[PDB]
Amino acid sequence: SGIVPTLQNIVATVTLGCRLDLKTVALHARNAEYNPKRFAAVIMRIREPKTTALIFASGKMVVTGAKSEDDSKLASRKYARIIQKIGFAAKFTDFKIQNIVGSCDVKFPIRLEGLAFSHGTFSSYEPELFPGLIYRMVKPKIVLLIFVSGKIVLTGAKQREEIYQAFEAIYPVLSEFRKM
Amino acid sequence: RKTRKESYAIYVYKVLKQVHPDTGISSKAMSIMNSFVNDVFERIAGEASRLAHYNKRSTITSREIQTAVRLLLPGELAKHAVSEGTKAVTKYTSAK
Amino acid sequence: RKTRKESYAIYVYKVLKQVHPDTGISSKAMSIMNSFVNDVFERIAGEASRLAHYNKRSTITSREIQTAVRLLLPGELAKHAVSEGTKAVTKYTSA
Amino acid sequence: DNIQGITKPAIRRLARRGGVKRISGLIYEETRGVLKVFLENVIRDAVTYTEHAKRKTVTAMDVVYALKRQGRTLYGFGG
Amino acid sequence: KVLRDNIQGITKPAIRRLARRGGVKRISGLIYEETRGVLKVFLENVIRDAVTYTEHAKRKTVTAMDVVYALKRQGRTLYGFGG
Amino acid sequence: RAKAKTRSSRAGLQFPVGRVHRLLRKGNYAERVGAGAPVYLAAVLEYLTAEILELAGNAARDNKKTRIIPRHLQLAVRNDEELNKLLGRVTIAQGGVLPNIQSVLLPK
Amino acid sequence: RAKAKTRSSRAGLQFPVGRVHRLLRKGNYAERVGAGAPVYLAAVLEYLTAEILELAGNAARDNKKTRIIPRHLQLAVRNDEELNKLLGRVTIAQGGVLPNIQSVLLPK
Amino acid sequence: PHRYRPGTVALREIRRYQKSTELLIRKLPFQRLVREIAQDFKTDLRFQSSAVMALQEASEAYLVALFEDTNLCAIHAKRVTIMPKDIQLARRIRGER
Amino acid sequence: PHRYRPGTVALREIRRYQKSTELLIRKLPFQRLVREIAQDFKTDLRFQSSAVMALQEASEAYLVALFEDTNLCAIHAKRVTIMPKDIQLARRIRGER
DNA sequence: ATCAGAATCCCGGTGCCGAGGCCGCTCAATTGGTCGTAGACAGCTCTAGCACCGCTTAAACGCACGTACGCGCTGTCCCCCGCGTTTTAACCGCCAAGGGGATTACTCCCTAGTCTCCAGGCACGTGTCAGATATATACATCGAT
DNA sequence: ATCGATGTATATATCTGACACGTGCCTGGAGACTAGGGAGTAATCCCCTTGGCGGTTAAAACGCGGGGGACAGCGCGTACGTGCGTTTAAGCGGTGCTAGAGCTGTCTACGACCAATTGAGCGGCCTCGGCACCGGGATTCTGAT
Repeated sequence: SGIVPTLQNIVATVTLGCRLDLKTVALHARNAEYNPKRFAAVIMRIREPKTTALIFASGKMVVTGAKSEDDSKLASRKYARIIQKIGFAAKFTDFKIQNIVGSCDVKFPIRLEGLAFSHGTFSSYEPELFPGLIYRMVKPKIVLLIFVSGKIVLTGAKQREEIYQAFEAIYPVLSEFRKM
Repeated sequence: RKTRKESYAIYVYKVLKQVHPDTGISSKAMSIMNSFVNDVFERIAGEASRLAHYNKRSTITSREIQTAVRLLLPGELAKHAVSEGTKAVTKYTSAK
Repeated sequence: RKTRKESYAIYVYKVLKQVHPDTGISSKAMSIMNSFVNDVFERIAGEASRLAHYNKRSTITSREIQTAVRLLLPGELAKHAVSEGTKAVTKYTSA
Repeated sequence: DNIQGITKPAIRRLARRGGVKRISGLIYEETRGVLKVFLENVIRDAVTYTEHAKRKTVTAMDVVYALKRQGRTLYGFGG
Repeated sequence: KVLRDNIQGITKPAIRRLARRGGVKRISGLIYEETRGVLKVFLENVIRDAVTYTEHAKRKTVTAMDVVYALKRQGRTLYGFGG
Repeated sequence: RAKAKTRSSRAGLQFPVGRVHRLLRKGNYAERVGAGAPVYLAAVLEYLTAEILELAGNAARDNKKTRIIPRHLQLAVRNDEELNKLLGRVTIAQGGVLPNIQSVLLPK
Repeated sequence: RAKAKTRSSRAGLQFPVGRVHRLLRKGNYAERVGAGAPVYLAAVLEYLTAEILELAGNAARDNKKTRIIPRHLQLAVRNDEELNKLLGRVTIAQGGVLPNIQSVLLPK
Repeated sequence: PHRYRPGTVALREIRRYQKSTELLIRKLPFQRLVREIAQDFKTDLRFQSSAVMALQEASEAYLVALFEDTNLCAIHAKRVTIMPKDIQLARRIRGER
Repeated sequence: PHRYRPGTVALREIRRYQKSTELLIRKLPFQRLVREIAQDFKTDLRFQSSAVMALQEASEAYLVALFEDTNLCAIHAKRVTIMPKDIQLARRIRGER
């Protein structure tokens, strides 16, 4: 194709490795939420840059909502220094970028019915229970959601080259399955 | 010549003459009374069987019949039927 | 140890793993399946008892159970249940 | 077509015994269908009871047992 | 011990919730006392039968089985509590 | 061997306790049948028969008839409150219905 | 010397022909129980279990939950026509209802 | 001439047929209906007379009770005339449809 | 501000409570009602937890089926509101009165 | 109120057939004895139901307000009822036939009962994984805007 | 038209108690052999279902005027739905304890079984009186006035 898919959600996980308490993190931060019946962990949100915070008492840190991979690294660093200035010891090891989410538009509709009938083992479409079409090729572990409009969103990636190679790999079949 | 088919006809007639010594009863009404007695017998014996199976017992006693009567029949009817059954079982035990 | 209490769980479990070979089943749905099997057993055996007492027979044969199945179960369910039962009785008497 | 033999006066007589003052004109075909469904159920169970006894006549006791199976116990024809 | 004013513990929102499961779009105000009376009648029937089953067994605690038999006796067969 | 006093006379019943015992044993209701169970059951059957026959004789006298017909048994059953609950799912043949007309059908 | 063998295997069944036979004899259903009656009855119980569990597994797949809960059995029973006729006077606990709204309550 | 108001002789007929115990369907058309219905289930069937009579008493008791419930439906809808939708409501509330 | 029309949130509650399976009556007031009702029949009863759960499932299934029949009665009378006479008609046609 | 007029009810008479009573018979209940077993009672364990107490928070409750719906009224028209006339087919009675259901007698094979034996199924321990539930992205709907 | 708040259908994360499964045991189910009686089969008989003829009359079909009831439209007012602040009690999580469920052991009362007796109950026959139909008079509602 040629267009870079715009990265939307960069979900990563960093280990902290320490004994924490929930009331002190819930009270010594800003814009946090704790509902005990839903989770035994405190939820929080940071506006600059936007990333939803997910704090565990076992020394675990889950970042979501970063705009890029370097944004996720600096967000995990910010959360780490938040944990250091409240009074515990946070570190920056085992940076696991388990989810990379990117979106773009091909600007042309794609005929879902043709990809459902030609690739019935690869896809399945029903109009009232799932408007999106699922596609899974074999060289990455990847789930695809091509839409009627032609919207293409990728998720579950570890590096953005996977979304690039999978977009250039799915571009031929939607390129021979145009619609107006 | 034909099979001696069992029937409650003479007992319903005796009870009718006990409660109404001049009133009689038709044959179709006698068949309705016979099938009524058979139906209520099958209901009380079926629920007595259920009561014996629920409590893992093998004997239908008068307690099973009393509880099955208290289950089947509505309130004042069931209390008077329990009174009649208890009087008759005590009269049967007082005799040999 | 508590006294042995029989149940139909293992069988309903084997039927589930034949039919839907990957799904599980909750224990509440298990108790529902056990009480369903017991209820249909009581229904068919009660109609077989009535059929044996009506025709002055003292045995419960496969014919009494088959007629009780035709009386208790609704139409297409009764045809397929009669077919499965006859198939099983033939496979049992052949062995 | 003997289902029509359940005549409009007969359905009117049944409704008068049911305490019905005024009867619409579409009542009769639905009542004939309802009666045919009822008789189909009862006759199916009675013929099942007949075939089980290896008989070929439908006795009154088969109809009575078929009615008790539905829960419409009937007095006056044995039991 | 001693219990009273409990049929009104079957509250008006609870009756409205049961009607919403019944598919009822709009409820009169006189519904709730009628529904409380109906529920009281039903519970009296089932509980009277359950007590009779309990007594016949010479017990003093009403088991789940007793309720299930009391509902099967009334044609309200209930699956999921034993058999 | 003394004079064989009928069991029904002992219990003070008209209904046959021995026939009820034979039907309880041959009906496959349980493995065993206690001695007081047919006595209790025959007493209950006699009481219910006496109740229906009393009310049916009352209905036949109110209709100024001597014999009880199915119509009188039907009036007796459907006019009693508890007998209508006991025989709610029971059709009495040749019995007809209760003479009940709804109020909105009666005129000015 | 036929050390290991069962009746369900001979009848090609998973349901126990021995337990069903013991329950038929201990249930006081008749004086005697034929040899093919528990085989036929276990086959019928197996078929009805297979029908309900098949429809419940389809409901579970449609609802994307692998485990079978009471709600899936209730949806399977009330959505099948003939199983709803077999279990019309049966309450399945924790089952809920069918999502049915009448048309006159739905708006413009 | 002379003419009754519509519904007076009808109410008198209600009183007449609630006073009587006779069969309101005629015997032979009902017997033909029973045999026609039975024919599909099994060919070459006979019927005792008491069987046909029992079916008549059950069918008429069912239809009379259904017309009482239908009348309750019609009175409930501020009507006196029974419609087929009254029969459908009566059969749905009993649990037959 | 914001305001819904009367009846849209009602249908959303209909869809919610027909989609869900929980018990809609609260457990302790129902248990207190069960114990007061059982008090008349006999004294010093102890209720198993499962017994009260079974009574609650059966009672709510009974009330839900009665409200479905009540809704049929109300729609039959060209209404949307269920009246107590709808409950009385449903319970008489069922055979409870 | 009143009066003609259908329609139901009471009284009496004729008939008729089915309910009541009587008698022979036969088989099913009774009585007397024996024997196995089951359940009534005592006693021990230990489960789980009740009673209470404190905290939380979501549901219940009271109220304001608006509006949609139940209900009453009016007009219309349509379609069911009341009735007279024609038709038709159910009903009664009477007869013929035959067929199948009930009966009895003989047989044989199929199931209960008993003993042994072992291995399926149940209770229990345990491990792990379906469900739950928070966050982007995307989409029907609903009603004020 | 429009828009945004609200549910909804797929992506990952961890967490948890319930569900899957693995194990020991034991008691219930299976193999084997037996009698005996219940069921299968064959001939018979009779009764009761099927089928037909005939008439005849009471009931069903049909036509038609009209009246009254279903039904649509309309107005209104009020009762019920919706939303919001408050409070109340349900739910949950521990603590304690003890009634009573439940199981075990024993033994004796009690019910199955069996043979002989016999008398209650059933089948059959006969008769008479309760009931049903018919005719008439009297009363009871119905409807226009």
